[PDB]
Amino acid sequence: LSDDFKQISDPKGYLTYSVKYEDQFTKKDKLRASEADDRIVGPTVNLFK
Amino acid sequence: VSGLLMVLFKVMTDNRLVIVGETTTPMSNTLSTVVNNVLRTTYHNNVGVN
Amino acid sequence: VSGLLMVLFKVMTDNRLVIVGETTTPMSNTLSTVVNNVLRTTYHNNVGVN
Repeated sequence: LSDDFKQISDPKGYLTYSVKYEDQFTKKDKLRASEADDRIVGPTVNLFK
Repeated sequence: VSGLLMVLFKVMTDNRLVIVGETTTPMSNTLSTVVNNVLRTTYHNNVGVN
Repeated sequence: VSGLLMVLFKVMTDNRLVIVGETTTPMSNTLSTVVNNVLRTTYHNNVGVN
């Protein structure tokens, strides 16, 4: 068969996010949650440090 | 005005099909009542920023 | 009656200021419904006996 389009595991996207951190603004409250409380809302917390 | 005409070429000659892979399902006992009624049963494991 | 007069000296010549340090905040998903409405948002990490 011709095989027109190829398949992928996860989609990419055209518009992404950037950030400029200030390495002197740290809160002194190391918070915590569960593991499924972590995974779903996980990498999104580490883009908005 | 040549690069903006070139980014329009790549988006047009696209050809990709998304395939479900890696997905896992969490339990109700292991989620905050806030992060629960926002999830539709099964999330995609490799979740993106938002 | 000399030692009880001496423990009264030490408490009088005191001078200490408490400084908030080490404090952490737990989540609502990770506490028993009994130990939850007893905590005011943030506890002091180095909690004492009671």
